[PDB]
Amino acid sequence: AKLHDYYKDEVVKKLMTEFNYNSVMQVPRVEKITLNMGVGEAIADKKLLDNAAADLAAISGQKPLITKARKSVAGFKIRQGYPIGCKVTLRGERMWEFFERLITIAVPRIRDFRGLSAKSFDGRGNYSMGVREQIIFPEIDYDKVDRVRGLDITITTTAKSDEEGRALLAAFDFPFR
Amino acid sequence: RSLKKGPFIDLHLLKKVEKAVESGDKKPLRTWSRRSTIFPNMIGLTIAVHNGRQHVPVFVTDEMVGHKLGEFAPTRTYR
Amino acid sequence: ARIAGINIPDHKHAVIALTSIYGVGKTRSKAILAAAGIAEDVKISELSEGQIDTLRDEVAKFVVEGDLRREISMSIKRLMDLGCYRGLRHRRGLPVRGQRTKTNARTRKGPRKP
Amino acid sequence: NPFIRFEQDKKLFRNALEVEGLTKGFDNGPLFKNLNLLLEVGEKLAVLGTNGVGKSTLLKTLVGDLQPDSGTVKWSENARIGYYAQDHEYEFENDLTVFEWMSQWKQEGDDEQAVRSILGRLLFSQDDIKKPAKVLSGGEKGRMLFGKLMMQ
Amino acid sequence: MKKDIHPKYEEITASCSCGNVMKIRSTVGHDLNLDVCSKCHPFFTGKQRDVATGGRVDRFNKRFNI
RNA sequence: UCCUCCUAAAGAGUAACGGAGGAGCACGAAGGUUGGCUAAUCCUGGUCGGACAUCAGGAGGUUAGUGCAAUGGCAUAAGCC
RNA sequence: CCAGGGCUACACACGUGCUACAAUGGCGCAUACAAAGAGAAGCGACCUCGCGAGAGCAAGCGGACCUCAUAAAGUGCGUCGUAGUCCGGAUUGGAGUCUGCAACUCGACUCCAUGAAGUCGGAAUCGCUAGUAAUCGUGGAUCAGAAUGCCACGGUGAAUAC
Ligand SMILES: Nc1ncnc2c1ncn2[C@@H]1O[C@H](COP(=O)(O)OP(=O)(O)OP(=O)(O)O)[C@@H](O)[C@H]1O
Ligand SMILES: [Mg+2]
Ligand SMILES: [Mg+2]
Ligand SMILES: [Mg+2]
Ligand SMILES: [Mg+2]
Ligand SMILES: [Mg+2]
Ligand SMILES: [Mg+2]
Ligand SMILES: [Mg+2]
Ligand SMILES: [Mg+2]
Ligand code: NA
Repeated sequence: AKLHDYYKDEVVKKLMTEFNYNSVMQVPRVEKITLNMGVGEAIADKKLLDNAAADLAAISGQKPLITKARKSVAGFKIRQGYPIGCKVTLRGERMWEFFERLITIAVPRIRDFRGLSAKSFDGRGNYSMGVREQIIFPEIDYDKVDRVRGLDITITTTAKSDEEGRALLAAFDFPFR
Repeated sequence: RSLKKGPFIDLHLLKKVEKAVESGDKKPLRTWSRRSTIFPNMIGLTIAVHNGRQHVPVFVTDEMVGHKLGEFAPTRTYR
Repeated sequence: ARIAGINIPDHKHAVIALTSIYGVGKTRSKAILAAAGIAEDVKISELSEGQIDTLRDEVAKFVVEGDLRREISMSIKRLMDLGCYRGLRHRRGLPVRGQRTKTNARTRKGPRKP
Repeated sequence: NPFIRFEQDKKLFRNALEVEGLTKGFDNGPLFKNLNLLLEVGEKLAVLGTNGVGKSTLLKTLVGDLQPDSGTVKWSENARIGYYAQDHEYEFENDLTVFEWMSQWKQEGDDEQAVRSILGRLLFSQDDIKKPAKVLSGGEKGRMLFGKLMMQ
Repeated sequence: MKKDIHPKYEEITASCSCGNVMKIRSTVGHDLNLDVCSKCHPFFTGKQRDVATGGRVDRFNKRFNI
């Protein structure tokens, strides 16, 4: 949306001068957003996973992909094929539409918001963030929902380092400390 | 809870507190005034109050100003 | 009908529905209607949605269920960490106002465990 | 011997029924005139009579399905009514299976276990629950409606 | 998109009490009114107004009216 | 009675009341074909979440997998949809 | 002899009580009918201030005159319409008044908020034959302050005894 051309018109020029880039497109860019939540206790009951899937489809207008256990582990008593959690990945336009409304309404609605930590990068330039609450998004009316299941936001950028990854997210007015 | 006026402390504690602040931190004061309220000038001291058998060292911090000296000295043992 | 948390109870007089807010009792309830121009006898489902707006802001001047739980929590938590005598009685789960524990005080001790 | 037991959820305390005057009759002389009634939380109230006098039409309008010319039946504040009709065939339709049919009736228990046990407690083997719920016969149709009120 | 297996996704008008009228695409079905957005959220000026819990010495000193 | 390895001396075969393990089945798809896909284990970052669930990157390379014991095999996959 | 602490400690058990579980009851407004008793480093009118505990000035009374001191159930109107509720009042946080050198261990009371167990109680067991049982209020002793206990006073007032 507006964030996309804002990136084209401002962020590219902001980062080109800062890091002394020689080519136009060597500046990093975000390529996808991955949303999930592993309900886990859906081992006992099935209707929780269908409820979580309805939440993710409300937060982002896509049907979540149900994910199943990769290997049987006796610690939590699960086996291969058991659906454990959902997953949604956003690319292109729908990525920006969710991204713009994450940084502008959802995060400011966090109860006792103090600031998102800037040391959450995975060592290559990608950002991961928990939310602990699915009510901060306006698409939840607090009455349909029953549980307090949290999401897991992942920012997959093409940055070669977290030093560049921090700068790219900062140029989008990301609430770091 | 005391009354409308006059946070009540004994002279001998108040007199001893005055000489305690003139030399910074010092040795703990061996006092018996459990009823004496903690004045703000007692912050940072290491007053020792009687619990019946043993003077216990209580280190007065900024948050203990409305309480009394014997309030931080348990006087009966359990388990 | 709808205040800070929820004014769910309908069919009830005004001075009773506002009692459902954690932080509003009875005299604090009557303070709202005295300055809101609404009589005590008035029903919640009968008053207009415009007067709900005036009810909302008067309640907001007090401290209610949201921030009052935090406000109370620090009051208890301060004593516990400070190591006061009342802090000890909060940790041990015994009455703090200096009363009997020989046979009574089942409210703080709880169910009888022999 | 199937092992069935019914347990409450809120257990109202004062009374359940409140009937003022029923005066319900289909196409002939009305089967009852007023029938002032009160239950008082218990009183298992065995309705009786020879067949054809309208004891089943009393219960059907006591639960609010058939509208009477009465003045309402005034259930309690938190009544959770469980119905076992004299004829029970509309429930066993749409070719749900034994496990499928039982599953939707629940409020807090889990879908895989704690409904297999309740369904399997009343004599339903492992291979008996993977067949359509409409092909059941007689007592098993009745036994389902006892299990229906187990989780409910 | 896989042809009507997803919820409806349209454009709504989300606005704040202090303005902040920003058009967005969401799945609610009706416009939404909320508090101050990230533009006017006091996460960058109320820091001193946020860490203020406490105060006992000065409160007693007020009661020292003699 | 049948199957796998060693004794069995680099073709086949080769004994002992020699050393070790399995079978008396299963599947109407777990067969045929076409299209597509690639694991274990680790690190980092991430709400409940934890040594270990689900996710995002990187190392690794088949140390995974095969309805069933062992041997031989399998990336053109015989493994997974 | 003195200061501080204890007799107020709490996995637990018992005895005697107070308050409740409500609709012949809660709450608001108005309105009546008592007896007995105490008071001088004491009872302390009236008025003003404080929502209240009380504070300031302060007459009278060592008294059938003055103070404590309004008695309360009852009575009429309204509301609540069977809910853990407009029942219940524990526990806890905050802000205070007063007696006292001193209210932390441990005082009473008032205000704001919080508002729990309890929806008539197992085996067993207690009191009462008439102004009695049942309930409602009041005073006195001890006492600087500190009673649901003790001693006493009256109001309404039964059922049954073959
Ligand atoms: N829809 C109807 N139309 C006409 N008459 C009806 C209708 N339903 C019931 N009746 C008649 O009214 C009476 C009510 O009978 P109903 O079907 O309620 O069962 P019942 O009398 O309790 O019988 P049973 O003891 O055999 O179950 C009967 O005489 C019946 O014939
Ligand atoms: Mg050979
Ligand atoms: Mg050879
Ligand atoms: Mg030979
Ligand atoms: Mg095969
Ligand atoms: Mg192929
Ligand atoms: Mg094949
Ligand atoms: Mg002594
Ligand atoms: Mg004693
Ligand atoms: Na019938």
